[PDB]
Formats: sequence, C-alpha cells, structure tokens
Amino acid sequence: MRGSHHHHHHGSIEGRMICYNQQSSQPPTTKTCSETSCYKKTWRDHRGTIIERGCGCPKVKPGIKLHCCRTDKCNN
Repeated sequence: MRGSHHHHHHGSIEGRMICYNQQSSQPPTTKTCSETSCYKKTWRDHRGTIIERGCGCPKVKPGIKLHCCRTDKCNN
C-alpha cells in the first residue's frame, strides 16, 4: 500500500528526468540523467560499510548488492 510514486498532469517541454546520487557522507543530491537505469548498491571497503547510488548499471565486483530501476528517483 502506497508503494507507487506521486505524479501529475503535464503540458511543458520534455526535459531530462532528475535522478539522484546520495552517499554515506553526502546529502540527498539531484541531477539530470538518461542512462539505461538509475540505481542502489552497498558493500564493505576501507571506509567501512559504504552506501551508494547514481545514474548507470555496468557490471560490478562480487559481494556488492546491486539493484537498478529505469528512471529518476524510481530506484530510491
């Protein structure tokens, strides 16, 4: 229940979708992207357990927990 996002009526120019890229030291931070997906992933590294997201979904190193949705905040 309430799993779907909020969306509204439209009539302005088709500008790029705003993804975001927030990180375990950096605020909820936005940008325009048109990669094949926007994503979420997490692993253990020199800094400890670090938290990651950005635009794009290339192959990763083993033990990283990758997930990647098509547009904007749709991964979150």
